[PDB]
Amino acid sequence: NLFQFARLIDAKQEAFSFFKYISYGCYCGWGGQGTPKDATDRCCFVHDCCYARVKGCNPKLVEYSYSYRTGKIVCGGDDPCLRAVCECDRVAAICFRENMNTYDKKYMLYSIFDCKEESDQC
Amino acid sequence: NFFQFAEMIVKMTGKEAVHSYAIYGCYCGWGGQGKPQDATDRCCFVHDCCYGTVNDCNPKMATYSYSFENGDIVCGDNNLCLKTVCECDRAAAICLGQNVNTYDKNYENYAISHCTEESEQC
Repeated sequence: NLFQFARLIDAKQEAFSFFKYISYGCYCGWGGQGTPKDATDRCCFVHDCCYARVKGCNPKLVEYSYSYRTGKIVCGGDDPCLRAVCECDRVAAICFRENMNTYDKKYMLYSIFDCKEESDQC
Repeated sequence: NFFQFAEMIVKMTGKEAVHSYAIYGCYCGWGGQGKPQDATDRCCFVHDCCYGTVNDCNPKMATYSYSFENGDIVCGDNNLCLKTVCECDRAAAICLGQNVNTYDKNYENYAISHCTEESEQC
């Protein structure tokens, strides 16, 4: 679930370093269209497009088991469905890390005059 | 998608559901763990199942057609799945409307210590 996603994102970055994705660009949080605006945004796309691969269980209501050891989100769980999800948060959380420098507030809380493009499919 | 879903709540409850609901109860925003804290919550909860069950398309990606005509929100996609993502969001924005008074300004921007509980099945 997204609680854990808020949690894993913070591990490489700082605590609460997630309010900036509640609504960022075309995909980070409220959104879902018009092709990315930058690296950051794509992680929010690749992450979206990741849950869709989840065969079986749902990603938003599913709590998985995980531990952050010496700077490595290790997904230690014996259920492929659940494990998967964790991995969508691990890969992404690591993504936004390195891409917090291409960051620009002018991609915050946006609408349909920036993401009306030819909506890239997963 | 949320872009589409936000504009729907924001068209039944004043002009910006994006906030009050970006993180409310246990199932409104960046969460989804535990048991619904109230109306708005049983809603935010019931929304994600509704989303969950759509297995044909991608609820988070689907761009459906709708219109707010007469004070009633109508869905215009025939694609039996696209007609659903809308119906879910649609009902959702009616759910969040008729219960705006139960809204407890004390449940937004939630932790999870208050939801570390069971993520009720659906």
